[PDB]
Amino acid sequence: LNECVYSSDFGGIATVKYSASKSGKCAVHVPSGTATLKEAAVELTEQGSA
Amino acid sequence: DIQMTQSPSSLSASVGDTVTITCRASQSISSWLAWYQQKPGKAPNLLIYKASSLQTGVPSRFSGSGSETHFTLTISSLQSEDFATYYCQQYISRPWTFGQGTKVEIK
Amino acid sequence: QVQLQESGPGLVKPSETLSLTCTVSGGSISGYYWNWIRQSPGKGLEWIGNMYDSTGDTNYNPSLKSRVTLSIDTSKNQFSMKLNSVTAADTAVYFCASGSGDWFGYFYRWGQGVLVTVSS
Repeated sequence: LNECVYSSDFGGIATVKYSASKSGKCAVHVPSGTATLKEAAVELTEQGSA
Repeated sequence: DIQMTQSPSSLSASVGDTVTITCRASQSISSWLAWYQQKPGKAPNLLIYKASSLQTGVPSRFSGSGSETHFTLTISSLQSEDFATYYCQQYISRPWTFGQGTKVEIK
Repeated sequence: QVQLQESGPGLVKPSETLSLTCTVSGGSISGYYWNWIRQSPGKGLEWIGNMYDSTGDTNYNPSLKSRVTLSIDTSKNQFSMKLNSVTAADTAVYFCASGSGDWFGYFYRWGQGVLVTVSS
């Protein structure tokens, strides 16, 4: 969590460092009521950050 | 580093032609010079090691000579499978270096 | 005698670190030198550096020394290349072979090469 603001809007930011098997696009979610995400899917390029 | 100067950079030849490629080292390397062949999209292949030793599996139409600073790769009669880029290389005086390459194309 | 295989091709972002592994099969890495050489498509061969199998000492191309790390992994019979702060000038086919010199036959085996493209 490179930034977190406990707020009504999406005040929380988190970076995921990834090492993907092949570049493309795929979804992201939180199986819990703790956090609600603004975006549904992200794009990935080999190994990097999103 | 030891600078390797290959000559000529480009050559046009026909099947059956005798081809000579020269390699000059910036300082003496005794007999420690290798010759490689490389085709597009492929890895280099060792042809000659230590200036005059023919690598096993390499046809005898390939021969190497020279010592000190001047070296020669001779192809006695060029075959169709011999059109490629050729590189010299010295494993001597920090560090090991290659010539710029000689492209042998079909006339 | 010896077979070498570079890890797979792909993208590295500018300023980030290029990382490659060479796996040796049918032979050990307990002798000789183990080398990386690159070729920018269309152009010539550039020696990157070597690691000496018996004692692990490294020697690097002076123009790359500040950015290059070589290492040996006995547990997988592999050796590796790390190249930091890449730019588009580092796009090339990277080969892993027994370059530099060996105590009985070196550079007789050249990895088929793997293309690394440095791209945003």
